[PDB]
Amino acid sequence: DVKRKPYDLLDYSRNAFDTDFLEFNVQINDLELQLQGFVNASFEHITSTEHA
Amino acid sequence: AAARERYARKNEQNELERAFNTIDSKGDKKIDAEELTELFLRLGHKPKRGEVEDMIWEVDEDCDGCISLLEFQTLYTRCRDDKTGYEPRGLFNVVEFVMNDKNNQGFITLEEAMQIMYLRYGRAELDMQLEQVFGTADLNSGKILTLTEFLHCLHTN
Repeated sequence: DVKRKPYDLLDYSRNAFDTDFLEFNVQINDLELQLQGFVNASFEHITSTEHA
Repeated sequence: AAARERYARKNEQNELERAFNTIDSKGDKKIDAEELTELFLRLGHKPKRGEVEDMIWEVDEDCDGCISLLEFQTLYTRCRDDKTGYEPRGLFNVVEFVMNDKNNQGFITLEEAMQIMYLRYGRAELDMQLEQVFGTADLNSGKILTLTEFLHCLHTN
């Protein structure tokens, strides 16, 4: 969705992507916390010490 | 929808630490209006002549006496939690400016942070408050920020 937007990124002639980037920055941290839950969530029962 | 507050708050705790440190004149847990006035001298402006009691009339009524860090961390909750129902916004906004002040003068073009965690919306939310031109917006101080927010609280009333 970020890499389909009409404006050229290198141009400061638009200066409206500064809301797209600060919307991007919240679902990146959402992705972060999702992966943190993923690590916390696939180790609840492990068959061996060694495999896990 | 409500993803905004999390990564605000988690980093916000650390800057809240030295914010409350450098705000306090004696560097202690107790908070008085003398600390307020000497901090306004640290900003170097001239506070208005009712600023001693400007946070107490309609808003700081349920509790009593002198406030401290207990009251500080109480009222620091009182900002993000509340809704479009009109809020007690008395002493926070100067602290919000101060921790958003990382150039010892004011700031540029960072209020859109304080509206994006407020709301995802177009430039209307900005345009009611100020008129930040994206090339160069303005240079800010505590006077402009406090007057604009107080005027908008009165205007929405």
